Amino acid sequence: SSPIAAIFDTENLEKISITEGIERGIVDSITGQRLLEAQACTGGIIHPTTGQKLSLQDAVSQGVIDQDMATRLKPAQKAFIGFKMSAAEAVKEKWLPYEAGQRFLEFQYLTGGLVDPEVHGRISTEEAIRKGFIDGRAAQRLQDTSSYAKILTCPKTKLKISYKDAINRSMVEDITGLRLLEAASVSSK
Amino acid sequence: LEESSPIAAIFDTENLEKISITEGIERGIVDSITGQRLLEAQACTGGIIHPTTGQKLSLQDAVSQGVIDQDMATRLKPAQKAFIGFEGVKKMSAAEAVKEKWLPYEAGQRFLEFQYLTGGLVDPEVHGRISTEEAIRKGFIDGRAAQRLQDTSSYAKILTCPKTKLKISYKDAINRSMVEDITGLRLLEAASV
Repeated sequence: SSPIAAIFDTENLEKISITEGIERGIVDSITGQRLLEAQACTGGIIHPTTGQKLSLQDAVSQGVIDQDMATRLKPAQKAFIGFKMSAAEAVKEKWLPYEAGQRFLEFQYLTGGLVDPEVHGRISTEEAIRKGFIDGRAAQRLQDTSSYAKILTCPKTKLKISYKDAINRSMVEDITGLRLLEAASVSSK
Repeated sequence: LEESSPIAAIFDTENLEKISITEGIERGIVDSITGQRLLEAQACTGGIIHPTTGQKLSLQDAVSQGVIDQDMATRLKPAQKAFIGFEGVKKMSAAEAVKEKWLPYEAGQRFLEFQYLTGGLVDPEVHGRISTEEAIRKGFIDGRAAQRLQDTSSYAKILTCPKTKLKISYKDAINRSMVEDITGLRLLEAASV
């Protein structure tokens, strides 16, 4: 699946970047950062309208994310370009908290499979196991997308949801092909 | 296999058909305690598994859909809590609940094993599964408890295998289960005696 690219501000019926969603207060800062991390660790920050995958520096330049966010996303981008080492390895080497490494791997798994920084390519879970990125247990966890940590506050319902839930709830924009997550100022629940 | 999806339902060998655990109990091919435990394994891992759709259900919805009966839903509350979390007194995970005597050791242990065998212990905080390393980090279990979970071969035989009627562990159940072709749902065979 494609990563969630941007936010759909239901109340204002318009697509906005995750950053704007945060600015508007309809996507909390943590959730927003995590959505952005999901982009960085899977190829790059997604321009909300062009769909172009961007490096953090270009994202900042294009106004897709601000400098502070760019800073906080460094580990996420490295989960893609390498720390080269992968997020799983960074967690092992005490460079990245488990929580972070786990979501990065889930972000990658849900979007095509774990990323192997060394080749930019994705790899099968069998290969990730072989590479030591994950063990069979982690593989079963990853494959069981229904049990992913509810690390996001659904911007619309305000309930805790996983990134798989987010993808499930996301809608695709008219052929930009971009996956949008609806957001509201207050819970729709 | 060391880990796998939770057993979802029963394959009634005599009738060559998949039925819910509840139905297995009803037809007397799965005893109520074993059936309850198979259901606990589902409840503590996210939800009662709908036998046909595979969707995870709250106990309430499972009762509403006839997937489990009212009395069973009552008996499954602790297992569901093993997933959603035990009221803080900051929700407690199953392991913590055992420590605070809120959950009998046996029930807690069953739940931890069910989770472990199906991907990893559940962190009620984020309602997701975590590596054992992380569970240790969170203080859910210490190395000793982690070692116990790892030795799946030594899990208590808490189930009566629906087919052989012999006592087996959940690990055994998963190893003796069959994956239903189209659905990917894990079934345990059951026969009458």
